[PDB]
Amino acid sequence: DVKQVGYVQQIIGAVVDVTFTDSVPPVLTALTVDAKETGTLLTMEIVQHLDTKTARCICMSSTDMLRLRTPVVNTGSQITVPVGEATLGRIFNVMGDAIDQRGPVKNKVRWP
Amino acid sequence: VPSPKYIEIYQSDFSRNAYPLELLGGSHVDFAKLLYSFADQVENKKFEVYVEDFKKLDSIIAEKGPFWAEEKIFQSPTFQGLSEGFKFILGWIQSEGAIDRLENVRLAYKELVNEARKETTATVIVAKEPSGNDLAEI
Amino acid sequence: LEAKQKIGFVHGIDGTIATIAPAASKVTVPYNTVLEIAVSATNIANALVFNLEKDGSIGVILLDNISEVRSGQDVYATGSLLKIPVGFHMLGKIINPLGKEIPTGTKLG
Amino acid sequence: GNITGLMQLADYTYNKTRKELITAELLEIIGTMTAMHAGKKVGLKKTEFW
Repeated sequence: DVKQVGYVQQIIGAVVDVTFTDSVPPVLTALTVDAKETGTLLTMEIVQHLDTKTARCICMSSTDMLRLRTPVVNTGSQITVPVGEATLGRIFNVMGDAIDQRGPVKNKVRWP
Repeated sequence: VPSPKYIEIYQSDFSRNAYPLELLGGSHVDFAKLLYSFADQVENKKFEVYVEDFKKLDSIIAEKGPFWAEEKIFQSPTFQGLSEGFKFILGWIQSEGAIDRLENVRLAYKELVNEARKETTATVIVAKEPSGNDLAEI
Repeated sequence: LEAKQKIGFVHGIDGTIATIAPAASKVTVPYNTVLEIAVSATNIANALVFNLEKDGSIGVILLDNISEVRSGQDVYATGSLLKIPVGFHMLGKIINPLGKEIPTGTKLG
Repeated sequence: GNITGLMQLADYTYNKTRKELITAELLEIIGTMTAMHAGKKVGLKKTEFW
């Protein structure tokens, strides 16, 4: 299906507000912006609502070179991370992405 | 562009006037009472004009996207179908940055109109497709 | 027969607490009373009134199904204080303060 | 010598606790003033934009 899209409103530190036209997702839903604009991937979980048609959300990577009109995309789920025996003997980031430069983690399912 | 009849109402005081109802809220109570003032005084109780204007603005918004704040309300080919006072108040909302409170303005203006006309509304949701018999029952 | 009374929509939520925005003006909520929030067509999130404001907004304490709350959800009102079941049938049990029994391994007060 | 060695530490922790309790009362008062600033509303600021 089509993915929901929202637009940044204000930035104060790592905290960001986003205006969702149709409706706002639940709290803890993750929201991803492509690395074309910011330069790096950036997933951002909702933590609280301010009013209708607005959501406050924390960033994981740095907010450097972040603008006030960037398209944000609703993933439709919380921050999912891999699980299984493929996660054994591996170093992981906050996002669940492996950083030990070895290879792609051979997960089967991801849990929030 | 704004007429002096509107500028007199804007620069003057209007919130202290007598209304059909005392209205709870922050700034949008004034966004609604000012619409009621225009519709009652200069437009001569043509309330439905602004209620149609809201619909027109919604249809324009959907086609133009969310960033309609940056464009000016008066000079625009899309907004030509709106009323001058409605445009004035959208300019005022743009000045105060309260453009995210528009739904909370229309939900109040509709109450003001429905209490001036004394027409309480009721909302029904029936079906994936309407059924006359169930409606007659309802 | 039994029509639930609505007072507003969910305006904001900050973790354990929430702020309601009332729909109409002539509607009036009591103080310290329980409210309900239709988080879904099936379930209901109980609540309680702790503040009232000049803007008509309502400061609300939430008690159940906080994760299922959103912005724009219909907000209902019981118009009664918070009550719980009481009696000798409750002795020998662990119990949620909402009256719900916690498994292990009529009257209202 | 021992009594002096204890007396300087006692005076030091006494002044430490004094200064921390003063800072604490100050940050309480500033927290309350800030909460009241949040409680107070913003006005309208209506003026000619044209």
